[PDB]
Amino acid sequence: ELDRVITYEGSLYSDFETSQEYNLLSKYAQDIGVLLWKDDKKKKFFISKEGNSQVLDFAKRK
Amino acid sequence: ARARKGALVQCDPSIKALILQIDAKMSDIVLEELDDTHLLVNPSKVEFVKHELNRLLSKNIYN
Repeated sequence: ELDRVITYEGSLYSDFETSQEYNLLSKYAQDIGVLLWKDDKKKKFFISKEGNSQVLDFAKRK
Repeated sequence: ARARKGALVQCDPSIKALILQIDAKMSDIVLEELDDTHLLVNPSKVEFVKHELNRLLSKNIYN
């Protein structure tokens, strides 16, 4: 269905060195309600434009 | 470790296929295939894609 196509602005995260790093940031993003999509097998996730700065800030504080 | 800006598009498999057809024709639309129901698209092309999908589906002479 076309009526069900949804788009979102934001940022795609990738290039994680470890499963633990990927899941840490993925979990934090879910906790604060800004994670829109993820794929554990690729270690990627997509964060809303609104939430991106908080996720970056958390990453830089670890 | 790396982040890139884009537009996430969530859609059914048949719509994903149609957007890929749009990209093949016009280029510079799809940045990444993410999974069976998700694409990363050029943010400046989102409205184009939505309009084109509406035309493809609504103006089909076999409707």
